[PDB]
Amino acid sequence: RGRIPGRQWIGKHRRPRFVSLRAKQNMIRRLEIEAENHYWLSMPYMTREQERGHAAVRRREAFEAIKAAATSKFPPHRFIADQLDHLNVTKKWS
Amino acid sequence: GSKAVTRHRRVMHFQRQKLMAVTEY
RNA sequence: ACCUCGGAGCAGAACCCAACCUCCGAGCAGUACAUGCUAAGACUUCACCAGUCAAAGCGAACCUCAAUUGAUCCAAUAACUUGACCAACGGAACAAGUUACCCUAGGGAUAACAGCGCAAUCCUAUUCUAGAGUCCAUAUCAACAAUAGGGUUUACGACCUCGAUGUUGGAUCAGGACAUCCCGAUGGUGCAGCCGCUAUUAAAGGUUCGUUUGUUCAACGAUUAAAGUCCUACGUGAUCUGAGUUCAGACCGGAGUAAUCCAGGUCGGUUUCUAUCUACUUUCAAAUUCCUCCCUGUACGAAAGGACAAGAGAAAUAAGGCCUACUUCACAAAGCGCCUUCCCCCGUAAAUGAUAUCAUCUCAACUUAGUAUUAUACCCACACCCACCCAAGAACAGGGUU
RNA sequence: GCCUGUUUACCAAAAACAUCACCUCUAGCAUCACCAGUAUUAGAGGCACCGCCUGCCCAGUGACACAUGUUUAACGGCCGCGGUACCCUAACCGUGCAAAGGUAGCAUAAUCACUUGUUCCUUAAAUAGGGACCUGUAUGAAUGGCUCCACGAGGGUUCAGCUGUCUCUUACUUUUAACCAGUGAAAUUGACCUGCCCGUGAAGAGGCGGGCAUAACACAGCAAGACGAGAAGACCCUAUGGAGCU
RNA sequence: GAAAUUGAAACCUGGCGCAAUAGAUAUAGUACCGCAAGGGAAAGAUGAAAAAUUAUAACCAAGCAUAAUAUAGCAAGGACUAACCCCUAUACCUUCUGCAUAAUGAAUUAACUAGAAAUAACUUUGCAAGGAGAGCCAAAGCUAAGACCCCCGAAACCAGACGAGCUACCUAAGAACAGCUAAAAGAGCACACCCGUCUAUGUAGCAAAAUAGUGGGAAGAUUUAUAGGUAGAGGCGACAAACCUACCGAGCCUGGUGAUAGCUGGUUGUCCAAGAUAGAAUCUUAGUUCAACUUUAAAUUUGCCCACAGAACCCUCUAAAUCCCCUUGUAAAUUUAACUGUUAGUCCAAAGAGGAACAGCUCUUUGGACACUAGGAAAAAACCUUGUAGAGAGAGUAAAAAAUUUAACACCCAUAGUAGGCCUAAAAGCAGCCACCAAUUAAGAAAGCGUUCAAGCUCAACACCCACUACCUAAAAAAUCCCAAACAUAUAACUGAACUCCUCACACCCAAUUGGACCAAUCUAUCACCCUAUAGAAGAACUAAUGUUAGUAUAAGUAACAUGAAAACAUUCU
Ligand SMILES: [Mg+2]
Ligand SMILES: [Mg+2]
Ligand SMILES: [Mg+2]
Ligand SMILES: [Mg+2]
Ligand SMILES: [Mg+2]
Ligand SMILES: [Mg+2]
Ligand SMILES: [Mg+2]
Ligand SMILES: [Mg+2]
Ligand SMILES: [Mg+2]
Ligand SMILES: [Mg+2]
Ligand SMILES: [Mg+2]
Ligand SMILES: [Mg+2]
Ligand SMILES: [Mg+2]
Ligand SMILES: [Mg+2]
Ligand SMILES: [Mg+2]
Ligand SMILES: [Mg+2]
Ligand SMILES: [Mg+2]
Ligand SMILES: [Mg+2]
Ligand SMILES: [Mg+2]
Ligand SMILES: [Mg+2]
Ligand SMILES: [Mg+2]
Ligand SMILES: [Mg+2]
Ligand SMILES: [Mg+2]
Ligand SMILES: [Mg+2]
Ligand SMILES: [Mg+2]
Ligand SMILES: [Mg+2]
Ligand SMILES: [Mg+2]
Ligand SMILES: [Mg+2]
Ligand SMILES: [Mg+2]
Ligand SMILES: [Mg+2]
Ligand SMILES: [Mg+2]
Ligand SMILES: [Mg+2]
Ligand SMILES: [Mg+2]
Ligand SMILES: [Mg+2]
Ligand SMILES: [Mg+2]
Ligand SMILES: [Mg+2]
Ligand SMILES: [Mg+2]
Ligand SMILES: [Mg+2]
Ligand SMILES: [Mg+2]
Ligand SMILES: [Mg+2]
Ligand SMILES: [Mg+2]
Ligand SMILES: [Mg+2]
Ligand SMILES: [Mg+2]
Ligand SMILES: [Mg+2]
Ligand SMILES: [Mg+2]
Ligand SMILES: [Mg+2]
Ligand SMILES: [Mg+2]
Ligand SMILES: [Mg+2]
Ligand SMILES: [Mg+2]
Ligand SMILES: [Mg+2]
Ligand SMILES: [Mg+2]
Ligand SMILES: [Mg+2]
Ligand SMILES: [Mg+2]
Ligand SMILES: [Mg+2]
Ligand SMILES: [Mg+2]
Ligand SMILES: [Mg+2]
Ligand SMILES: [Mg+2]
Ligand SMILES: [Mg+2]
Ligand SMILES: [Mg+2]
Ligand SMILES: [Mg+2]
Ligand SMILES: [Mg+2]
Ligand SMILES: [Mg+2]
Ligand SMILES: [Mg+2]
Ligand SMILES: [Mg+2]
Ligand SMILES: [Mg+2]
Ligand SMILES: [Mg+2]
Ligand SMILES: [Mg+2]
Ligand SMILES: [Mg+2]
Ligand SMILES: [Mg+2]
Ligand SMILES: [Mg+2]
Ligand SMILES: [Mg+2]
Ligand SMILES: [Mg+2]
Repeated sequence: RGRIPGRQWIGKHRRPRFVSLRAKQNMIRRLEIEAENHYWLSMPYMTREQERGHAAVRRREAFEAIKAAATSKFPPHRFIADQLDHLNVTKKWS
Repeated sequence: GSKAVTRHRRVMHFQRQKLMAVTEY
């Protein structure tokens, strides 16, 4: 008997969706996990001013390796062995 | 699309409704 | 209403961003021509075409405002330069009106009737009371003030629908809903009795006979209780008619040089489909109401007048049958003639009782109208079947043949 | 609308085109129609008889004279305001324009919306029909205005008498209808093992969710739906795709 | 679109084309259409002996019986001992953000039909300061090869020929019109005749315009037999833009022409990878060009949140934020050349406008989702979870279910100074003014109804006992019929995806677009001849374009339908 207007999810007069208990428990546990993450992310170690350049050497070496791998692009080698053994298509009982 | 202030109450979003229902007095 | 560009908010603190969002303007100017020639580096109106700042040198004494505008070709001049309101301003060197006599390739991206979301336009039911109703808001009317349901109608957008959604009525056929005219049942009244109003429950029915204007609109004569409303593709054109509304002709009046056109009027203007699919083909039935007669000329008023209720008799619509008496006209079938139609439906008026020792009809336990009904009649024998007849019948099927 | 007639062969057959009466202009004339004719003739145009009549204009166009003019029965046009006695419709005067500021007639009409006008009649009941009025600011004197002798498959109403259009339909025959014998289609078909309600979706569900519904197969009638069949809609819009007229 | 200029070797018989929907249309320019020009299509299959009319060679598509149906449902999948019964699941390509939608196309089978190409680019041989079989290019170039860019569908215009046998007009010779009234008549009724105002029948009919009367004329502006003429930049026209051989606001045939057309539709086998749109200009928003992004192989090194700090304002507030940013997490960022495509998109949340502080309405910015997979919310397009793919009858998780229901009340008690002061006749407790007194225990010159001026009722205050003496107000009814059902009382855990893990190796789920690898029927060269490979070419693939042709089902054995009777077949009857 009760008819819903155009689309029960968008528009003005829409069918309202409510909350039960599973959603509340999920929100509670997610908020607890996020509060635990906030607590564990509330303590540094080097206090910023003690890391002006401790692992920059590894980054520079990795960048040099990536550059050497990207600048070493060349077509593969071409040998005569393939062109010679391709003649074995018409091989008989030899 | 409707404005921010209207007279027909305007039902909020699903996530906003869940947040308001889980954070009650 | 506009055709180019700038500024103020939308766009708030690097930048860009539109609207038929609301405002100021600009097609220039008040004074010296070193307003000479070269040459690093950048921004760049979201591309390009375009525009702007400037290191330094030779040359010279010691530039203000925000838009403030014009390219290719060509033309004038020995030369440096110059020419459009090309305003449609990224600018065809020069082209008006109509087609209801029109054609074509397309578009529900973009329309007229529809279906769709709110409702600018309304009723219904209430909160409160300025004012009326003789005093007196709630017998009733209602504005300046608020809350809930809908699209009856005009409009907002064009979301499937231009490889086609037939458009106003009327005949026939009806279904659903009350915001109910009535018969069913209540309370009050500014209810003295028949004439009226308010609020509730109930849809089993009707919603006439006619005229003219083209009508769903609208106008007038005669009744009862009424000539009620909305939706069903503004119900129904594979059922029916176009009286106009959607053409080709013409006439009157007007605009227009003419052509042409008219939500100004009129005369006539082809209405095509063999039922494919779903679904249907008595659902067997328990009606409704008007008038008259003793009460009745009684309560009532000052007088008009007339009932509440009961009994009886005559009558109107619909349904179930008949030919023997009236008609159509005859070894048959129909109506103009004849018989019958049987039960309610939820809103009050009142004892006792505590919670609340009074009182209390009860979304407490109960008692009265206060629930008709767990209703009653057609019709319920498994097989003799060539053929004939029939009040039975499209075939089939149905009955008789002693 | 003078009449007879004719026109849209195949949706309009009409008030539409024509017809005698009238009016305007042009031409001094011999070989092929005009015309083997001569200004009582011929050609080019407008209305279309008989009765009353056609009042004005070359500022604008064309035509004729090139003498500044003539022509309108050639294209077209004939006011507004203020003062104006008790009430509309004014007598009269002033003002500016121009060719004149609506002549005669007729009507709320085939005549812009107001307009279902005052009122009488025809009906008991009449935006239907007839009669006397123009604020008709948009009728109007050959884009001719009106009665009249006769007529119209033109458009509307009515009187004495009658036809089942209806109240309320009915009695019969044929075509046709139902079966038997054969030739035997057309449109149309994505496949169907094809029911209903509520709700949703490209916004109108037999194929989606939840319910209700269910042994199978033919014949005989109606239309409620499958936005059913025929025309790439004739109505609205786009196209630097066309065509007709002026 | 040339010219001047070196120049240009006589004679040899096939198809890396085909076999009747291909190739000329052709067995033939035959039938058929119009008076006419002209248009113009399928044809023929046994065999050495048809003078072998024998017995066989059968087997495959669409349509049929053999052998019909058996409840339920886009015709499908999972399955078990058995078709159904159990669960899930909304046909195909397209203009479109979104289509099975009730938008477009479709009955099948067989044949045919749709990406043809330059400058500039990429790769691989050869030669080289030279390359190239004269000509051209060159500060590492030159030559050759490979690689690449659709089909069909209109109204219009000209040129060369044809039509007045139907219809418009004209010309010469003929014919037609009973009867009555005949007023003398372009008179009347009315036969035959000319045209057709209306009703009824059918619109795939008798008929690509019919059937009877009601109709007008029928001695003339009438009809008709014969022959000729007027034709498209025109003929004719008692003017309908009417007619000109069934389709004339401008004809048929042929050539221009395979005309053009921003407009419609279609566009043929597999896998993998990459791949989604700040805008400007245009007689343009239905297109085009340039920005931005996407596609390949190379060169260079920096691309992203980065931090103390930096980014005038002014009266009145001025938020959420942004721009440059070595650390750290990363492997990505720019350019080179060829380039196709997006450039006619929506909803949700946030910051604004028009509108009604209306819409699934429009205009800008940021993020997400969709035109890519699945699950939940009933079906779902914007809500949430989730992304890189299997076999297994494995396991662990993300999202994932609504509760409200309430309107009560106090038990009793009331004398008097007075009609306290005043317009109206008076207002005596409720018409207005400052003071609103005063007696016994205790009551207002009046706290709520009925009162022209008085009476009737309660409440506050004694006397008297002494429950809560009050969680404040917050519900609604339209048209086919309301919708799954149920449980307030065995212990919070469990169920629940394509997310993760187990044995395997991992390229095997985006629109347009781009790149990389295979596949097959023809001919040719090389090997094999019971059927395949290496290389070159293509008329190289059809579930679709109201695509063309031939066969055949549903519609449908549906509509239409014939012949008067008896009979010796010599006849008779209406
Ligand atoms: Mg809906
Ligand atoms: Mg720039
Ligand atoms: Mg300087
Ligand atoms: Mg322009
Ligand atoms: Mg421009
Ligand atoms: Mg016309
Ligand atoms: Mg015409
Ligand atoms: Mg068309
Ligand atoms: Mg509409
Ligand atoms: Mg009052
Ligand atoms: Mg639309
Ligand atoms: Mg349409
Ligand atoms: Mg269709
Ligand atoms: Mg149709
Ligand atoms: Mg009621
Ligand atoms: Mg009537
Ligand atoms: Mg209708
Ligand atoms: Mg119908
Ligand atoms: Mg019909
Ligand atoms: Mg007629
Ligand atoms: Mg049937
Ligand atoms: Mg069906
Ligand atoms: Mg006449
Ligand atoms: Mg006709
Ligand atoms: Mg004729
Ligand atoms: Mg006719
Ligand atoms: Mg005339
Ligand atoms: Mg005159
Ligand atoms: Mg009038
Ligand atoms: Mg009448
Ligand atoms: Mg006549
Ligand atoms: Mg038969
Ligand atoms: Mg869908
Ligand atoms: Mg439905
Ligand atoms: Mg369907
Ligand atoms: Mg179309
Ligand atoms: Mg254009
Ligand atoms: Mg053009
Ligand atoms: Mg042209
Ligand atoms: Mg032409
Ligand atoms: Mg030469
Ligand atoms: Mg051939
Ligand atoms: Mg051929
Ligand atoms: Mg077969
Ligand atoms: Mg099932
Ligand atoms: Mg395809
Ligand atoms: Mg299309
Ligand atoms: Mg659309
Ligand atoms: Mg379809
Ligand atoms: Mg379409
Ligand atoms: Mg079809
Ligand atoms: Mg002739
Ligand atoms: Mg004629
Ligand atoms: Mg005569
Ligand atoms: Mg006659
Ligand atoms: Mg005419
Ligand atoms: Mg073409
Ligand atoms: Mg375009
Ligand atoms: Mg929108
Ligand atoms: Mg839109
Ligand atoms: Mg008292
Ligand atoms: Mg699992
Ligand atoms: Mg995974
Ligand atoms: Mg991918
Ligand atoms: Mg080919
Ligand atoms: Mg091919
Ligand atoms: Mg095929
Ligand atoms: Mg068809
Ligand atoms: Mg086909
Ligand atoms: Mg049939
Ligand atoms: Mg038959
Ligand atoms: Mg016969």
